[PDB]
Amino acid sequence: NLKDKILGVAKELFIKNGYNATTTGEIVKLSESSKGNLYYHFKTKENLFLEILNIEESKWQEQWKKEQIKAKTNREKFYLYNELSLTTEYYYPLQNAIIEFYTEYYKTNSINEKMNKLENKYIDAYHVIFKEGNLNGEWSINDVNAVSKIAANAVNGIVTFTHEQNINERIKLMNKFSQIFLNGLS
Amino acid sequence: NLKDKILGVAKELFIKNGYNATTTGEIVKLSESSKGNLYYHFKTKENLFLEILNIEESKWQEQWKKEQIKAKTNREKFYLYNELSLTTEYYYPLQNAIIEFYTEYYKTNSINEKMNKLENKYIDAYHVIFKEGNLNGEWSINDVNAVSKIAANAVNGIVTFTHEQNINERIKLMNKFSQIFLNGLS
Ligand SMILES: N=C(N)c1ccc(/N=N\Nc2ccc(C(=N)N)cc2)cc1
Repeated sequence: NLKDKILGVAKELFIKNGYNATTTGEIVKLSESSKGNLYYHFKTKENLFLEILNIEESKWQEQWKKEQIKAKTNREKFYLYNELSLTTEYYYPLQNAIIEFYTEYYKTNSINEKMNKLENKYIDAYHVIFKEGNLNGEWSINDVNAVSKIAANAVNGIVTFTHEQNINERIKLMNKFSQIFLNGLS
Repeated sequence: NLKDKILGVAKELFIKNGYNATTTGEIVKLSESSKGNLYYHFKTKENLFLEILNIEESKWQEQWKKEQIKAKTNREKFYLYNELSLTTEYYYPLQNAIIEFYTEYYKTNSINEKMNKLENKYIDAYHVIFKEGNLNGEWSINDVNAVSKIAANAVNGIVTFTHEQNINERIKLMNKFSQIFLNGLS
């Protein structure tokens, strides 16, 4: 709990003021903890942030798990998951601190390491969809892992580098993509 | 040179660090110049940055012109463009910085105007490729502009969120993408 309290307050601090501006000092006092406790649990702000990202990652899976029920077939799960990724991030408060964190620790392979363990989790989503899709003759892919890293990053790029147009156009495009992509698998 | 020497340093700081990560003070102190210098050419930081992007963009589209000749069909031009994006030292290595600048300056329409004019060069390459492919009868695209934006963004995605993996593993994925994508266009 004192650990959970820290992660909760930290999450809010990062949202209201960003990664860089937020100090462990603030986190320490606001969660009524201590530098020692914070160190014992996370060692560094970087690690603390990675753990928040971890928790967020879990919630996203939990969400997806109950959200994918609206998609009977994997084809649909592909469509839905990509659309969800696009819409939910449009209003994800932590997104900014993440940008800040990423573009701040992508030079050090230290933190860059644990981040892939994290990204892998986001790719599993696809992995499952593509594997499951195979065992249902929805398509036939022999290099799942591959196609999965692709869908993951292709989708993230569409979500990340299309910031300017109205939300409908985006969803329209993202869907066009899921269509094209799922078609090139046949 | 002077102006051109600034652009050179800034370009490095924007990559080696980030948009926000680097300030007008750094660029100056690390160029033997002084504060009250940048004006007629570099009035503001957002101006200096947008300038760098303009450069890198044109240096890349040019390299592509002097390299796409090795691709007889447009099908091959697509693969080729996507592969090179992984190896070039232009534009793409500044995507991280762009992301920040785009999510922290997409309000003042004074930017989104010029900022988006730069987004047309980005998707143009695919525009030409996809459009020409229609004439060359290699495929049948109706919503070229959409596909171009989609391909462009999808690719930037595979390029940006994999910069920490075996450079050849990347080429591999990217090629699998190009394959998957084009096969979907028909
Ligand atoms: N195949 C991967 N390594 C991979 C998989 C999933 C993934 N997901 N998101 N990545 C990601 C990367 C950067 C940002 C950002 N700060 N703009 C946001 C998200 C990123 C990378």
